[PDB]
Amino acid sequence: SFSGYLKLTDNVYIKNADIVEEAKKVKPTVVVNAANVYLKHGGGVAGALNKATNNAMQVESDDYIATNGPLKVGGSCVLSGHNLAKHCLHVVGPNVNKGEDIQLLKSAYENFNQHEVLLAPLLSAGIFGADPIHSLRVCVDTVRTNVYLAVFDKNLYDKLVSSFL
Ligand SMILES: Cn1cnc2ccc([C@H]3CCC[C@H]3C(=O)O)cc21
Repeated sequence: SFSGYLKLTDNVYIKNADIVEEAKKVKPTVVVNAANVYLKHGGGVAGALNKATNNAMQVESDDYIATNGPLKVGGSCVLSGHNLAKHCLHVVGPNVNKGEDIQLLKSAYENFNQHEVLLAPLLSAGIFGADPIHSLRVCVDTVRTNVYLAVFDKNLYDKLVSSFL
């Protein structure tokens, strides 16, 4: 099971870890990808998860978009977790660097409530351009299921713990 996490609330846990390395160790039922609407997994968490699957995540994702069209910002889809997890929940948080509405971050975290336990990154933070302190606050105030957050950047992890209310 999950180890070395700091408990933040009744249901939210956090650790300074690379989500690919965590997924390889734990083999969680669900790993969350920080996806975009086209499921083009180029960089950040998505680029890292897809590389760890030897591009199988991108081949599956292209077939999903060909059949279904793009996701909505704030939406999600459940696809295979390949060699990392049973499932991958691809969730699209708003990208502030593309000018998207930060108010959609709560809708994006609501997708997590459809799963009892998840390994996840902070949505909309990192290269998506939003404040990670705000993303952690929306996560705690929105997700009711058990979420294990992997924060890759050590300096960011220390900042998030020290500023958590
Ligand atoms: C590259 N990579 C691997 N595992 C990750 C988990 C998280 C992240 C990003 C998501 C937004 C906040 C940022 C971070 O926690 O440092 C990137 C990762």
